[PDB]
Amino acid sequence: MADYLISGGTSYVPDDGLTAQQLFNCGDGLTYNDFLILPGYIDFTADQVDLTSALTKKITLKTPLVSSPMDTVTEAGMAIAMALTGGIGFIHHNCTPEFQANEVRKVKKYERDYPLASKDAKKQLPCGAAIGTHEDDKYRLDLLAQAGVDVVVLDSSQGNSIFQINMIKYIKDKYPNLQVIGGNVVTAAQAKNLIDAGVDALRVGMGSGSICITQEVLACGRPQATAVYKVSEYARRFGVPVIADGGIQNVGHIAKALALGASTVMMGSLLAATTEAPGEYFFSDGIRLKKYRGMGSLDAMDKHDKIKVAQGVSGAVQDKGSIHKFVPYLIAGIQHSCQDIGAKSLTQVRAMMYSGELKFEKRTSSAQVEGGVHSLHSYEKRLF
Amino acid sequence: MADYLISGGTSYVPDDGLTAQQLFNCGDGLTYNDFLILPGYIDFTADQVDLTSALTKKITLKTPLVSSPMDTVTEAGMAIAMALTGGIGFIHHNCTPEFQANEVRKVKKYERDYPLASKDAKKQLPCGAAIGTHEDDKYRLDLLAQAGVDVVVLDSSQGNSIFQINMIKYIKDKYPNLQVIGGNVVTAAQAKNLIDAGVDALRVGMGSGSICITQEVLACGRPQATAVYKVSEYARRFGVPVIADGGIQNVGHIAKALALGASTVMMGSLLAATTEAPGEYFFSDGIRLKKYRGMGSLDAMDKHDKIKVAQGVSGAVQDKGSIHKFVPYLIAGIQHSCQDIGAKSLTQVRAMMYSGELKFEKRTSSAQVEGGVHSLHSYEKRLF
Amino acid sequence: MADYLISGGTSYVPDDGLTAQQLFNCGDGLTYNDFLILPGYIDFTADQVDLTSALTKKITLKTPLVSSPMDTVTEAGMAIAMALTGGIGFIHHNCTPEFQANEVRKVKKYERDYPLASKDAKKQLPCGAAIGTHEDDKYRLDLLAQAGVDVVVLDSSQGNSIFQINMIKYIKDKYPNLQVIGGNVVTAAQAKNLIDAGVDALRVGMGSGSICITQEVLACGRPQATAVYKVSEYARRFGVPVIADGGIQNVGHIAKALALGASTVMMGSLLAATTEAPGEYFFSDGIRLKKYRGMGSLDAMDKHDKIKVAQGVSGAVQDKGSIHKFVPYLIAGIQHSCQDIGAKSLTQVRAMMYSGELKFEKRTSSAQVEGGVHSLHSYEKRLF
Amino acid sequence: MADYLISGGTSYVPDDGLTAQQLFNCGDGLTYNDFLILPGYIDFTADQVDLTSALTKKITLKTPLVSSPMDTVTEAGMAIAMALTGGIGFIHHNCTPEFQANEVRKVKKYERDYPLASKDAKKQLPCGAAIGTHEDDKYRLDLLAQAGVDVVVLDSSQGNSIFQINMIKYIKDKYPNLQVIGGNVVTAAQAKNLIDAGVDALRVGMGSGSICITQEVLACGRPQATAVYKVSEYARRFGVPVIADGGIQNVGHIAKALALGASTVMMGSLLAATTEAPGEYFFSDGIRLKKYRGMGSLDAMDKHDKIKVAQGVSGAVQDKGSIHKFVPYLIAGIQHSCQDIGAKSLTQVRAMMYSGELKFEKRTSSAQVEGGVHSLHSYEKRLF
Ligand SMILES: NC(=O)c1ccc[n+]([C@@H]2O[C@H](COP(=O)([O-])OP(=O)(O)OC[C@H]3O[C@@H](n4cnc5c(N)ncnc54)[C@H](O)[C@@H]3O)[C@@H](O)[C@H]2O)c1
Ligand SMILES: NC(=O)c1ccc[n+]([C@@H]2O[C@H](COP(=O)([O-])OP(=O)(O)OC[C@H]3O[C@@H](n4cnc5c(N)ncnc54)[C@H](O)[C@@H]3O)[C@@H](O)[C@H]2O)c1
Ligand SMILES: NC(=O)c1ccc[n+]([C@@H]2O[C@H](COP(=O)([O-])OP(=O)(O)OC[C@H]3O[C@@H](n4cnc5c(N)ncnc54)[C@H](O)[C@@H]3O)[C@@H](O)[C@H]2O)c1
Ligand SMILES: NC(=O)c1ccc[n+]([C@@H]2O[C@H](COP(=O)([O-])OP(=O)(O)OC[C@H]3O[C@@H](n4cnc5c(N)ncnc54)[C@H](O)[C@@H]3O)[C@@H](O)[C@H]2O)c1
Ligand SMILES: *c1nc2c(ncn2[C@@H]2O[C@H](COP(=O)(O)O)[C@@H](O)[C@H]2O)c(=O)[nH]1
Ligand SMILES: *c1nc2c(ncn2[C@@H]2O[C@H](COP(=O)(O)O)[C@@H](O)[C@H]2O)c(=O)[nH]1
Ligand SMILES: *c1nc2c(ncn2[C@@H]2O[C@H](COP(=O)(O)O)[C@@H](O)[C@H]2O)c(=O)[nH]1
Ligand SMILES: *c1nc2c(ncn2[C@@H]2O[C@H](COP(=O)(O)O)[C@@H](O)[C@H]2O)c(=O)[nH]1
Repeated sequence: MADYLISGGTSYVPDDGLTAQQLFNCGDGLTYNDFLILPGYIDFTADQVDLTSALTKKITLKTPLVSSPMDTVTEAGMAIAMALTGGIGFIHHNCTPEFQANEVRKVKKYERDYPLASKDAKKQLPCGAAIGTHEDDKYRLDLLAQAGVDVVVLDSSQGNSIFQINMIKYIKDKYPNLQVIGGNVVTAAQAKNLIDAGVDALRVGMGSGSICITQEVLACGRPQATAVYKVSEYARRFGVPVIADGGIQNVGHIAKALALGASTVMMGSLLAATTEAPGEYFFSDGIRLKKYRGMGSLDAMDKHDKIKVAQGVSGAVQDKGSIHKFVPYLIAGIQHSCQDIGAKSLTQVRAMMYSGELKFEKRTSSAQVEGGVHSLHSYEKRLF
Repeated sequence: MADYLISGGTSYVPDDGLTAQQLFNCGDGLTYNDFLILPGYIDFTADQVDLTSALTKKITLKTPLVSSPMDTVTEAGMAIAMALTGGIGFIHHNCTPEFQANEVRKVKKYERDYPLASKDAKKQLPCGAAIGTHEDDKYRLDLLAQAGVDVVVLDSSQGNSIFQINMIKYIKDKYPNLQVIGGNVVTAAQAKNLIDAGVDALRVGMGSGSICITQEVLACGRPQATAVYKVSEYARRFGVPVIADGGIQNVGHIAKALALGASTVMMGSLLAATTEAPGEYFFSDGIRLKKYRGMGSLDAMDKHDKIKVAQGVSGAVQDKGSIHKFVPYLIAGIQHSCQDIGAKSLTQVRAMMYSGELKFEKRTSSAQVEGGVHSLHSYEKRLF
Repeated sequence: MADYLISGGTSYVPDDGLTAQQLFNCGDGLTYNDFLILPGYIDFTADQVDLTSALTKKITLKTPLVSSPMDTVTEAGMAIAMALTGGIGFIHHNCTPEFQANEVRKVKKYERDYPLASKDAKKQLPCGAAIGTHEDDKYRLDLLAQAGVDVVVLDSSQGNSIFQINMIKYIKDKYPNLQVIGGNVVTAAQAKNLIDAGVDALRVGMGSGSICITQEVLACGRPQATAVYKVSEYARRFGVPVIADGGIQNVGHIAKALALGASTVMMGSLLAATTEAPGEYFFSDGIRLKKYRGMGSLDAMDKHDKIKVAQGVSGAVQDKGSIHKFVPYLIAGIQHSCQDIGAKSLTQVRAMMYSGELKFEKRTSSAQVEGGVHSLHSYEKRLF
Repeated sequence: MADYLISGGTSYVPDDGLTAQQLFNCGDGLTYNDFLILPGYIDFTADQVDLTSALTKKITLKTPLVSSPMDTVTEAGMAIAMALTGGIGFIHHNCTPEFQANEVRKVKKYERDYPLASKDAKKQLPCGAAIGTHEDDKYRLDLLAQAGVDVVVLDSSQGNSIFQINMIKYIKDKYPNLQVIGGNVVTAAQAKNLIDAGVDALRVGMGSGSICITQEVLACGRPQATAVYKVSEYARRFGVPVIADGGIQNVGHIAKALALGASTVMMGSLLAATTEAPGEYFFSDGIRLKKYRGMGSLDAMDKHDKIKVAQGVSGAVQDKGSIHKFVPYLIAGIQHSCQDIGAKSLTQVRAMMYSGELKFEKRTSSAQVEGGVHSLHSYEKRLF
């Protein structure tokens, strides 16, 4: 009976790799490409992995994927597609309040099989919308609330402000049933103020986005993986989920963001130039392209005698096809990643991470080269 | 559903204190008085604590207490008392083989209520006996095996020898059903050789005993708490329990030895001058005393023209009363200690320790003074 | 204008010594004698130091001193004396509920000048009382509430239990206006559970008391200075004050406990054998003495067939005179200590400590010897 | 009253990121791109940020921007433009003394709206001029003093020399009212000698300039961010401001230099190929360009048989437009950066930095890639 009595089953496991706490205690400003998750023990098949995810304190999704509130990413079409694949879309506010409300209404009234489709308590697709922290945003909010919006995100580069805190309080007084997402934040100190003010989730990231130049221009921000880990670890103490926002370039980045403590992942460029994204396709040197621009680029700010300091750029992204084809690929990828690290659900991934059972490893520059494609004359990379 | 979905229950727990791995990675030669166990969460009562303990790979006891094979500690009387209170005694070999075998026979034929009493498969009290690693010990072993001994301990200060390894192999060939305890060892390197040779448990400790001067004379040994932790951590990988032997002065020391990975605790001085211990009581300045001596003292070695290098001393210990009164006090103490640290069983204490959930703290010299009785003119310390 | 413009006043200050965060990040189990506070800048006189202190979330005292709920320390006489000198006393519960309630009534109805005297909203002296976590303590609590008690302390060695959490909830439901002190705790993990359950203050300390042997017997506890710093730092986040309890031997210890984050300091032995303490004076070899005993000593437990594991001892303490003479000395000492470290109030001491402005230094053993009296043939130590 | 009494307001702030002292204690030779400033708490608008800056002990500017004394950067036109936008220009000395004095006189006699325009006590634009440390520089200094120059910079790659110290003493004897800037220095040891000799400011930087090859040729220099932090921290003790000189490529670099302790920032390439810069525009492959060269390049040294060891290169820089359009953009950028990090003035930025309230983070190579523009097919970067 010694085989059981020494340690209560709870067998010996050789200690290899670093816990997340150790990896991010080193003070290096790590981001996603700087580390790997070590593989675990596999006892099940990839199709059994559950991706149920908390968007806010009270809104639950079938998948962890959400589309960013950007005028080249999310309108009613994108919101409908993401809700049907089991996520959610946030409708941008670079438009008039009535226009934005009409987009919300199209999503709320919408209606080749969608077992994961997100619904509210009335069998309607959920829809989010963005607002600012200026005075006219109160009227915009009233119209959105009337359209039946399910959650609003307070859209700012630096959410730890008197303006955002006042707006949060105004909302939680006038609309007690509305869920509010605050941000963007990258530190626990910012997160504390926003959680004290009553947000139901946090949007995490500053300057990591593909179109962002805030770190270069204003010298302020944080490496994204560290930002996600630190804010998630703080917000977990109060039961507040975090949306990891910016710098997602592939399925591995999604999996890493979730393993570091995020509950949902927001995507910009990775959903741009899909069919459901707004704007028209164009051609340049034989490649199909669609515009994709920062909300702080001059063109986006000139969308309605003083210096305007641009914080984003305006570019183009290559065609990706349909959301209905692309999102299943991401889902299958995340499921395979969970299987490799030995977890039956995203909830269990994060539980293993906080308990120290999940292990990580740094990657030097040579290790990143080794990790990519190398030593070939030519190749084709087809993902699915 | 976020309250569950973020981390799967598995709530936030502030990080305070050191894991055992961290405490013993510091390289300080710590022993028992140098550290404390931090308190945990209490959900049950002390009388519900289960003290079931593995003595060997195949022998299980109701309590973790065993009496040392010393000619001032354990003969048939002590062995019977410890078996009745739920532990075991090891009969010493500073005597003729027929004498030792007769002691074993008295224990095996023995027979105010003993629900914890240790039994074998034939409703008989279990009994251990010590042997050396010289040639005549083979004949001594034959007699002990005929008397029906349940386990033998190979009695040496430094068990990692060709002599002990040969004796272990001889025993495991001639008596395949006999359990063998090897030792004493204080390092993983020694433990590896003995476990490879096929021992069913390890006796841990060198120079920590109350009567021992081996560290002073031969400069060889180890601080006991470190020795127990290191050897237990190695032996756990192969399912081999360890007996922590030497330097136990009180119930806190017992609890610490068990929390560091030991399965059973051996006691010398703490059981000397009990009524069941051999030898007669005497008086010296109005105090009742009984002799207690090291097996490597000159008097013990003169018990059967060359230098004899003594490794122990010969002294006297104050009267303690009956084993039947004293052992219940130790049991109640260990149960209260487990309750304070939040464990329902010794198995769960060790599981918590290896998983990092159990936390520890060092104690400076001022901290040890603060921990003891201080700032009083006089006092009486009555333990139970 | 550079003299101002470079750093906004905020002059250069050479970096010397360790912040508290650094001192307690080292992992050594430090207690009070292991460190010193470095002196600061003096701009005022000692008599201007304000000692206003928070006892609970809603009870404020003129001084930080409280008397322990022990049957050799605090009854109505001690409670009246401590309330008159600007602190508070907690009446012990090693007595019948009616007896305890009568003590509370004597304090509440009491009535050579006391500008610091503690009062409640009705110009009555405040009074605390201790209760246990067993079922009959509910009836004891009802009687105490009727007597008009202002605060109750839940009296346990290990407060992080289902029993204490249930009792706290029962109290906060039946008596919403009663302040409740939970404990004893020594870790942030324990503090989290108790703060979540709704305590208004925390009692900190396990095994540090002069009469305590818990660390020796049960191996569980913590060095007191570390315990105070860690729990205070956690409890500060939720606005919960801590009472530092046990191991206070002099004014320097009081000052250190307050600088480490405690709001009030509890005293046992240091108030025993005062005139107001219960029990009679006796003589032993020409010294005047009074009994002082742990609440977990056998005699205290035999105050009304099973092992009782003692956790305290029973001793005697030398006569100290009157509380009305002794407490002013402690007050003057604390004020001088604050002046030396450059703080106008205890609140400002703790603010400096948390901001890193207050600096500390470790003391080796030789440093502690040098710090005490040395190099003399004889001496008299008269404190005031 | 506990909410105030525990810590005196002075709320809890989660500890995230590194202080500047910690960031530069690591011994890595960091420069600007290696780190970020973490965002703080915003309570005000960007247009309220005050950029008042100390140029010397006694000269104060409305903005922290100064133009470098280089013959492709600063003559009378540039000096007038920078003084009108609230900064200052230093006229180069690669010319005859009478020529340089005539430039100074044009600035001193000069005359939209310029609310920030720098003035002296006589309502005249301030003007600086560079001199060397050779004997003929004494006569050059006499002419400059007669032209009414307000400050002189002693122009050297390595200012910690007997020549520079003698020249400083000569100046402070013959012209007690003239402000003197010494440099360039990169270490506290050099700064000590120059401050002891009586300089009123320090020019910091060696080899970081865009046109500089000193680090490659002579192996001597320092990474610029470390140089600025170290020298600023030393010079602050004596009330001496530092000008951060070299390697400024964008607004984020300016903000970082100021947050590390610099009072003003000097710019070379970033002001070259402006309209006010001397030299003519030319075309090369359809791009408008203007020459920009190091003062230690062969062409600059051949401006008046022996090896000349070049320390700079000679190149061309793309057209930037007018100083009057470009400088407002930098000003607005610096103000937004201060707002993001939560400071109402540059003085407050540095106060937060020295007090440990301002926090920083390192950036790995992957973090720098993530910080830039990525994951796009094409883009346009328009800054304002
Ligand atoms: N790193 C990022 O995540 C990031 C970075 C840059 C821009 N963006 C995006 O670009 C867009 C612009 O964001 P932004 O940060 O400029 O936010 P914003 O437009 O709300 O802020 C503009 C400026 O006005 C101030 N302001 C805000 N509310 C105010 C009020 N009520 N009264 C007075 N002043 C007020 C802000 O503090 C800020 O200085 C947003 O959509 C944002 O999401 C994101
Ligand atoms: N620290 C401790 O735990 C400790 C220390 C000293 C003594 N003791 C006790 O004192 C007693 C003395 O034991 P010991 O350690 O002296 O061991 P031991 O009496 O078996 O050995 C005595 C010496 O003889 C050698 N030897 C052993 N077997 C041999 C063989 N077959 N052929 C040739 N040489 C052989 C040993 O290696 C050793 O040098 C034991 O009861 C022991 O438990 C214990
Ligand atoms: N280090 C210290 O601070 C310290 C140490 C020892 C004793 N003491 C003092 O001595 C006295 C003894 O306190 P104690 O710690 O023994 O606590 P206690 O007397 O309340 O508990 C005795 C035992 O009964 C259990 N128990 C408590 N409430 C229960 C309930 N409702 N149902 C079932 N079981 C319950 C406890 O968990 C504990 O094991 C107290 O006055 C205490 O303050 C203090
Ligand atoms: N890293 C930089 O900041 C940097 C680097 C290289 C060049 N520069 C610039 O290029 C130009 C060249 O400057 P430099 O550093 O060559 O200094 P410099 O021209 O004054 O010195 C040239 C050499 O002559 C020596 N010298 C100087 N004064 C002397 C005296 N009175 N008597 C005898 N010898 C003397 C110097 O020590 C040096 O070895 C300057 O405008 C400088 O600002 C700057
Ligand atoms: C910086 N960041 C900006 C800007 N507009 C939006 N954003 C942020 O980027 C995210 C998208 O990043 P991708 O990497 O493309 O997925 C958005 O969600 C938002 O947080 C901007 O102008 N400057
Ligand atoms: C050193 N150690 C010795 C000797 N004889 C026995 N022992 C060891 O001491 C243990 C008992 O220690 P206590 O602290 O009294 O409980 C024994 O079990 C054995 O391991 C000796 O001569 N020298
Ligand atoms: C251990 N600790 C005990 C016991 N009774 C009370 N206490 C604790 O000691 C404190 C007093 O300590 P001093 O150092 O004398 O001031 C009490 O307040 C309580 O916390 C006991 O039996 N065992
Ligand atoms: C090295 N450094 C040189 C030389 N001439 C001037 N300088 C330095 O460079 C600064 C300008 O740097 P940018 O990065 O263009 O702004 C000047 O202010 C001066 O310190 C040289 O020949 N070699």
